[PDB]
Formats: sequence, structure tokens, C-alpha cells
Amino acid sequence: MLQPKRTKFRKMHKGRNRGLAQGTDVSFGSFGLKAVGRGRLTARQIEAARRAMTRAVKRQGKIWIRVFPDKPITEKPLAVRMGKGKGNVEYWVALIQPGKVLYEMDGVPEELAREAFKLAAAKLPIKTTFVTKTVM
Amino acid sequence: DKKSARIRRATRARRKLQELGATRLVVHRTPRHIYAQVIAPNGSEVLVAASTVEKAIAEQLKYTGNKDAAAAVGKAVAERALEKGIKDVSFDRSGFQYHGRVQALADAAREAGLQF
Amino acid sequence: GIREKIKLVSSAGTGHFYTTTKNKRTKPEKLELKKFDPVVRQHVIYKEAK
Amino acid sequence: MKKDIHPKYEEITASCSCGNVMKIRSTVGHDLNLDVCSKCHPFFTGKQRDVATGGRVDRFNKRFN
Amino acid sequence: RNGRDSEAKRLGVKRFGGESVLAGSIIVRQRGTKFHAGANVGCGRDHTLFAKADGKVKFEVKGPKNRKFISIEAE
Amino acid sequence: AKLHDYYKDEVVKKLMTEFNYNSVMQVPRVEKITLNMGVGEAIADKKLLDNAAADLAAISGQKPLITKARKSVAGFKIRQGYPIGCKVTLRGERMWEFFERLITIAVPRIRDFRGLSAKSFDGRGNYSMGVREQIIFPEIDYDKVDRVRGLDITITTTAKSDEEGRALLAAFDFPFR
RNA sequence: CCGACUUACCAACCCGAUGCAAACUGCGAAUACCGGAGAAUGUUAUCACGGGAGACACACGGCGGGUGCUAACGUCCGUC
RNA sequence: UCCUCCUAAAGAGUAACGGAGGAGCACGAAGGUUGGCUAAUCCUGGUCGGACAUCAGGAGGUUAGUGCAAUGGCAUAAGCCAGCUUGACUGCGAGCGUGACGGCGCGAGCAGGUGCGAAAGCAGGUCAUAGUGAUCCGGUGGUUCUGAAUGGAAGGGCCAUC
RNA sequence: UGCCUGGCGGCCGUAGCGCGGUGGUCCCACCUGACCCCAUGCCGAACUCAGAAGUGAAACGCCGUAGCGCCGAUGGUAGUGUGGGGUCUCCCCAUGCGAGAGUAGGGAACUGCCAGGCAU
RNA sequence: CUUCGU
RNA sequence: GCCGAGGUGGUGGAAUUGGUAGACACGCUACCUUGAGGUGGUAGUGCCCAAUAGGGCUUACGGGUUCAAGUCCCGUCCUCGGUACCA
RNA sequence: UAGUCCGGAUUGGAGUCUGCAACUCGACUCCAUGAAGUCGGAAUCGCUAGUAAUCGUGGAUCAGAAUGCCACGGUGAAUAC
Repeated sequence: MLQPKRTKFRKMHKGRNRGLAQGTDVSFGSFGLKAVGRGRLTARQIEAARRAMTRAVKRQGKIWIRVFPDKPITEKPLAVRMGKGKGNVEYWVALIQPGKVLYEMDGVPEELAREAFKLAAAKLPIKTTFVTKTVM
Repeated sequence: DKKSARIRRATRARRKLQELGATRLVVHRTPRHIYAQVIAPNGSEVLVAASTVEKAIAEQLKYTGNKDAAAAVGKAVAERALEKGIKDVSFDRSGFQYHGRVQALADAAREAGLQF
Repeated sequence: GIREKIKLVSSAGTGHFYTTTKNKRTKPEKLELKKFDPVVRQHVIYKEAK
Repeated sequence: MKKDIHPKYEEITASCSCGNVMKIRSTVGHDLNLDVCSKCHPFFTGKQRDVATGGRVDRFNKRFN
Repeated sequence: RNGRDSEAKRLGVKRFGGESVLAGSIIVRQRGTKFHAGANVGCGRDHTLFAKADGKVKFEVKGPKNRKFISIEAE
Repeated sequence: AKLHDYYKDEVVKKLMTEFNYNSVMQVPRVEKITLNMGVGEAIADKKLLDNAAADLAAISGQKPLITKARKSVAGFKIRQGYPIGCKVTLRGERMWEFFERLITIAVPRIRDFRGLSAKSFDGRGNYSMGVREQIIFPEIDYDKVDRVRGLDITITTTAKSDEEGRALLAAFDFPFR
């Protein structure tokens, strides 16, 4: 999984996922999987999509993960009442806005990139799209 | 280095004289010369200046960079200040130590009638 | 609270004292401390006392 | 310099063994005698004298004929 | 473990710019020196900026360090 | 003193003739000499520092400063503000006296002096050399042997680079193996 | 003791290209709030002093949020 | 119970068994004032000495320091060193801020007496915000203010204080 | 009136670094010596005093250069007060305000009083 | 105190 | 699940007022006594490097405070003791 | 009365001699170097008189190579209730 080594505080507020993305353009690779819809990805979904995409392209070329979790999501145990403090940190999500290039890759042709990106996008909760690297 | 260090030693008391609204007697010391100005409480105009680089003060002295040149400029700046009439001024030693030539000019203005 | 609580009494015109605090550990000396006495209306020497 | 804290600094005449004399200001309190000086030292003149750095074949031609 | 907080100290700018202040009246209660003292404005031991003359409050940005000052027009 | 005059004539002439110098204030002049004695053993004993103080007061002319610690280090068992060394700054006629005694009557006596290092120039012309024994100076009685207690001497020069400072030093027939 | 010859490797500081932050800010609104001036409006709507109170278990809806599972006709605030 | 930050929605305020940390002190110098100075961390050179002690120079500019948690501040330094000192002074106090109130806080200036400084000035504690408890009852000291016929006194009061 | 220089400011990076060239009659800086005032927690380095032989080396001032720092539009976008709407843990519409970043570009400051030297 | 099997 | 206590050499156990630990007693190693073991007596000993004086690493694991952490703050792992009630 | 003019290990250089041959691995010489060691823990050995202790010499083996072994003399005790 992906998780920040020594984050500053262990628990953090919920907040909202409002607004659009920042990593809009395909910058490191030639092909990218871009988020169409809003949501948040746990580190398990990110690593599962990475494994499926890597098995698909058989470890040729390079694959960039353009998003890090860095947001602890806490969750209370079972059969516990409300109150008594904030719950223990159980996983780490990444807040994903529309227009966010989640993944990038290069070194592979466009057809195997297309099949790999379907095989990776099947693991994520959000709707995605395939985008190509543009100039300007 | 030697110039920038003296500026902050002055800048402590220059700001206080700016707050109090005092008419400043600003001395300047150099190994060759000495200079004295009386600057108005705002700080944008001066009232009277006297120095050793004036010919009228320099021609009467042995050397323009000693204690006696300081005393002559102090006497001249007190006499010229009372030629205008500026009776109560406040002394600004401008970051120099007081005792050397700044004390000669200050003693000369104090003895010739410039009340600080 | 290990800093003990002392009074210091005027040498003359003794109808006034000041009160303060003093560490008995590091400074076991007297506290002379010339202060103002509003009965004599002058500044006099003062003296430590319990 | 401050007055009494410094030790006394008297001008003495130290005498080298090879024949040089040298008036210095020092604090030893007396006159002083030397052996080696800036002149007449094995390094300062040019007699530095590294050893043979291998006299082996010269030793063989000296020993054996 | 948590649940300890203090009581708020009611800081902030009390007399905004263009207001009319009597002498002694408090202009800014603050912690550091966010606003410095200018003409006819005193700084307390609290770093509280108060009025030393009657007039209009003015905020300015003076100094080489681009820092703020509070002055008073003696009106 | 004498080496000051030897500078002002011969070394100024030489350094005009070997570097192109536009001015006589372009020449490297030697600013100060600092004699540091980093005793370090004052973490427990106190009088050994007061003996090294008299050592630098004898070797040099004037009384030393006692240098305290700048930061505390737990590796060395020193604390913030413990008097861990001693030092002497000497400049003017006193550094010219000390420099003439160093170059003439002390530096042969370093007990197999095979020639000190010329690579010890730090980068801005300042030279630094460390003597291991304070008995090389003639100020020591040798009936009053205390400890080995060497020091380090740093000649600080107004040269810009290594080669200008080395020209200034070797102009004084400095040893330089 | 010098020390050289190379790699399945982990990699600081810098440099450029990417993101993230309630407890980060070299930037920074809209609103809100304070003060000054002007016309119209509103049965003085404002302030102070005095007689009498009640009330101090709130609920839901929008908007900004904490907690919860961005669960609850949940819980706790701000504002209407 | 008190202090700092966030929640807190750019005035103030604002809850929860919300998220994080601290205080129940210290200091006659660590206070006042005058004069002076300016960091951390790297690189290089150098006796022991070494990653890290002291020295010198350059880089760098406040990444340091503040008696103590955090925030705000700080170079005119509020940070660092030295001389002389006791303003850590008495009676007040215009006008404000802040609380339902008890209260708490800031304060120019005025009168007396000082300390530093050549002087203008500065000082009625400390860079600021924590370091604390009301009243009763009683203890010590000073003051003819009262003092149960009268003169005293005891006891009350008032002031300082525990 | 025109250059240079010095003192105090106004303004606070379009103003500051960098790189290069330049100034010495004055002014300034370095400098010479420290009998004396004063000075170093050692040290005439600094502070200070008595002096002008030397130099413009360093520092500073001035000119030049965009490698940076810096300023920076028009348009757009994000946000948002108010009134509506939905496919409502987010958005949209009518209207009002409208950034931050970036881009074109600007850019090696401007200036008030006083005093000195110079040339008109 | 003990002193491996035949 | 909550509270309290403890995790220290090969072992049992001490140092919890922040000043570079293992006191004690076993064990083990070398020597001695013994025909030879056992007991007994002497000198050792936490583990890496140099041949020394030394130097480094050492308190379950991770990180912070502090000039310095076994000691303080904190997270997780484990072992003990108490508790886990009223329908 | 000092690790010292004690001690003489270790090491460098220069040699000699025997021997076909001296590196592994001989003995000695000369110069330089100058280590541990200041009477030795628990324990344990030899000795009753020309003995213990101490000082030298000689021989066998042997081309060369004894601090061992075997012999020989010089000085020469203490104690046994």
C-alpha cells in the first residue's frame, strides 16, 4: 500500500471534495488514465489497479502513479456507541476530483495501453477515461 | 562593514528623536573633517549647517580634523543657530562615540548657548 | 513554592515595609535593596526579615 | 595594551652556535643561547639529504665481482 | 485525552481606520506587534496600541520592511 | 620590526615584479597571527587550563583569552560555557616580533623538522600550522615540564588566493617542503 | 596500511518537472463587521432609567462545518 | 481551574467524552539604564582532536536564540556581552478594552523621592499571553480613629501583611 | 544652470543581487603613528586620538549588461453575496463582485532640502 | 560424596 | 474492550530523584586441589574491532523533548493482575 | 634508588665461519634500538653438610648448531623442638 512515512498529525478532519483537479495534463508519460468523476481512492484500490495494469503490460515501459493517499480515514469499531473520542485511523484515501490524471505510462503502444487501462479502471470506484499526451 | 555598523547604532536614537519631534543636531565625523547640521523636527529640511569643509572655518585652523576643529565648528554652529534663533535643539551623536570630537563640538555648542 | 516569602523593613521610620520573595537555596545572603519609604518620604536602606 | 596583566617584554640578544646574533624582544627574562637558527640548519640551506632510496644494485656491484 | 482549551482573549482591532479616538483609548489589542506604533500612538507592556492624542486613526505601511503602523491625525 | 622592514622593501618589490599589480595596495600584507591552544582537558581539572594560559603567555608576548564553549556537545562531556581552550591574537609589531622568532629561532627546533606542509592554505591565502610540542620555543625552562601541550598557529593574510599568499610567505624564505 | 576494479541495490543536499494539508502561507477575494457623510423611508423603529414577567428540555429546512459510515427523523456548533 | 493552536465559516465570540500540547513556577538578576555586538548550519586549513570541543577564513542570512508549551512578534533587536544600579518606588490617574457580576487588563500625564545617561529621554518588573482562588474567622506590625460613668486599657476600625 | 561628492530624508525590490568597466583636484574610503583622552573580557582588528607619505587594491558612488530576484496587464478560470433549479454528500441558471497562478510585456529606480569641489 | 559396560 | 504493572546479559533478578547500566547470585571460561569427576579456592566475563590504553554498539520496536533518556512524553507488539455489571 | 650506567627481549644495518647451499631455518660478532619486568594469586617443589644456594670449566652427539644431558672443581650456609 501507499502511505506517508511519518505524517505530521495522525487524525485529520473530513472536509469536502469540492472543486476540480490540479494534475489535469499528462505530464510524465504519453498515456494517462484520468478521473472523470469525484470520489476518494483508498491505497488498496490504487495498488490493485497498479497490479492489474502491470500484469496487463507484462512489466514493459514505465508506469507513474500520479496520486498519493496522504489523508487518514478513521473508523470506529463495531458495537461501540457514539462519542468517547475520534476513532482509530484505519486506512488512507486520496481525494480525487474530476479531471485528475490518476495514472500515466509510456514505453508501450496505444492498444496495450488501452487494454491495460480498462483492466486498471475496473478496480477503481470512479469513472475514468483514457487521455493522450498533448503539446501546448 | 564599518559604515553599515554605525548606521544602526545611529538608527536606534534617530527613530526616537523622530517620535519625540525634537529638532536634531546631527554631527558627522571623518578622519579628515567634521560636519554639523541642525535638521528640523520633520527631517526633510535643515536649518543651519557648518563644517570644516567650509572655507570660512577651515582657513582659521591648523588642521580640520582634530578636537580644535570640532570646537570651532561647534562654536560656529551655535552662533549661526542663534543667528537664526533655534534655542532648544537635541543632540544626535549619529552612532559615533560621544567623547572624542563629538564631545568637543557638543561642549562648544553648550558653552556658546545652544540649550541641550 | 520553595522560594520563601520575605519582608524587608525600613531602617528608619519603621511603620512601613515591602514584601517580596527570595530563594533560600541559591542566594542565602541578605537583601539590602535601597527602596522608598513613604513615611519619612525619602529613599532608605532596607533589611531582610522573615 | 593594558598595563600590568602582560608579562615584561625585554629586548635580549640570542646567540646562535654557528656565529649568528639576533636581538629579539622576548619574555624569558635573561639572555639566551641557541644552537640552530634560520642560517646553519640542515633544511634551510639545501643539505636536506634523502637516503639512497634503494642502493641494492649498487650494493650488489660493491659486494660481488 | 483532549478537551482542554482556554478562554478567548478578545484581541483584534478595536478602533478601525478613520474612527475618532479620545486620548488613552485602545486602538489594537494584540499579541506580538502586527501593527506598530506611529505618531501619537503608544505601545503598552501588553503590546497594546493606545491613543496619546485626540484625532483620526490611520493605518499606514511604512519602513523598509513593509510593516504596518498606526498613527493619529490630531483633530 | 626587522622583518617588517624586510617586507616593506624586498617583499613589496618582489610581489610587484612577479604578479602584475596595478597598485601598492594590491600586495598581500599579513594581517594577524593567532595562537590557539585547544586544551580541552578542562572538563574535570581546572588548574591545567590555568597552566596552559601561562604557556601561551610565555610563548606569545601578551596574556591569552580563555575561550569558552560555543555549543554544548554530549559526545565530549562539555557544556554551554565551559572554558575549554585559550587563544592569543597578536598584530602589529608584536606579530612581526613573533613571526621573526618563529621563522628564525623556533622552526628549526621542531625535533626532526623535515619541512612543513605548503598545502595547508585554506583557500583564501590564510596559512595554518600545528606544533605538537611547546618546548620548541626558547621561553620554556624545561625544569618546569608540565605536559606536552602543543598549539596551532594561524597566519591570516590579506591575500585573495593560495598562490598569492604562498608568494607572500615564501618571499620571507618560509620553509615549505 | 596504501587502496584500486564493478554491480540485483537504498539513496541526502541541489536542479527541473508533479501533486497534497484544520493545526503550512512569499498570495487572496465575495460577504460580514466597525466608522464617516448624504437623500428617501419607517407611528422612536434607538438609548437610558423604573414597575411586572416569562424563559434558560427546543425541533426541522437551506448554507459553512466537527463527530459518525460526507449513515440516521443521529449528535454538536455558526447563520438565516 | 488557568495558558497556546485548530474546529471557528478573513471584526469579536462560538459547542462536543472533537484534534494537539502545557501551567500550579523562576530570576536582586534573567529587572532598570547606558554603551557595544549579531545568528544556525556547511566547506576548507590546522597539535592531541575524532562525525561533533578550540582557532582562522569563506559560504548563508535569522533555517538561530528567547528561563519553560504553542501562537504572534522580535535587527532600532524583545536575542548576546559589560559598567553603574534597585522604577520589582509611594499617592494618584484622563480615557479605554473586557466580563451578568465578583472582577480582570491597558494607560499618557500629575505630585514626592530616586537610578542610568553628556543630553533628548528611559524606567511604578521581566517579548506578550499560564504560574492561581472570593468571603468568614483569626495571627503579626503601625496608627489616640473609636473606646458602654470618667482616665486608661481590652476589643473593634483603618493601613501593611499572613 | 550643468556635472561630480558628502549629510539628513521621501518612497520601500520597476529600487535588490550578479557580471563588466570606471573615480581620486576636492570629498570619501583604505592609510601612517599611537606622547597623551579613550580602548580590548588577549589584541590600536573595533572604539578613540595625533596626522596626510602612498593608493583607488578592497569598500562605496556612477555608467553598462537580463542570468535571476521584482513588477505585471487584456481575456479566461476558481470562488462567491442574493433569487431560483436538478440527476443534491455535488453542481447548474439570471444578476453583482471577481481572484491566485501563468502569459505578452515592463524593468539595472525616481526624488526634497543643505554643504563642498569643478566647469560654465 | 562418587569412581560407566563386559 | 478499559484500567494498573512490566519487557534490561545465557538465567533469576536490581538500577524509574534524567549524568556514558547490569549491583547481587547463578551459569560459563582459564588456572589450582583431585588418580579422575563433584564440591572447594584464585582470576575472569554484555558483544564488535585493533596486539594494547582504547573506540563503537547495548535497556521490546519507532519517533520526539533535552547538553544528554533504562529513567520523561507518545505510538504499536507482547506478558501478567483487576474489570467487563443492571435488565 | 631511578625503570635508572638495572634488565637485555625485539628490530634495522654491517659482517664472519662451517657447509654444494644459511630464504623457509644456523651460531657468533660489531653498531644502533631499548619491550615486559620494581620479588610474583590460589597453589606447589627441592634440600639434612662440603649439602642447598651461587660461580665458572670440560665432554658426548657434532661439518656447523646447547639455556638440555653427563661430569668437574671455587666459595659455601640456615635448621631439625
